[PDB]
Amino acid sequence: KVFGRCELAAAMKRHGLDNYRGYSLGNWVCAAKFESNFNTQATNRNTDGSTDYGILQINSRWWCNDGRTPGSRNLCNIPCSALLSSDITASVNCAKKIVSDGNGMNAWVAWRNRCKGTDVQAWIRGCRL
Ligand SMILES: [Cl-]
Ligand SMILES: [Cl-]
Ligand code: NA
Ligand code: NA
Repeated sequence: KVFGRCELAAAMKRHGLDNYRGYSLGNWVCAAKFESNFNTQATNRNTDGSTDYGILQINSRWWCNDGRTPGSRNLCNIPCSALLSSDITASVNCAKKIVSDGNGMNAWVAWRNRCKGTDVQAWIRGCRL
């Protein structure tokens, strides 16, 4: 599924991401825009052989099992394919674990380079939340 900006904001809000670990909603929307262009089916392969999955581009080196990333962990305890669902629950629940791991949203390189230090509230302006 390709979400609209406000539709995604609402879904993330219902799933408890608004101010989760002090990151306001616009941060999560901004990260999703630049990671996946709001497409839940996005995948991208990394040089190390790991793959990033879903709206928030969660990596198979640490967080999910795809059966093809040798020596990897599965800290969210989920198949990576679950991250591609139109239902964002699994992505959101895993993202809460990642953002809690010490580095905050800096775990998402697109957030650090494209969102951090910008007016992120612009990403939810106009939305009915
Ligand atoms: Cl694997
Ligand atoms: Cl980037
Ligand atoms: Na994801
Ligand atoms: Na893995």
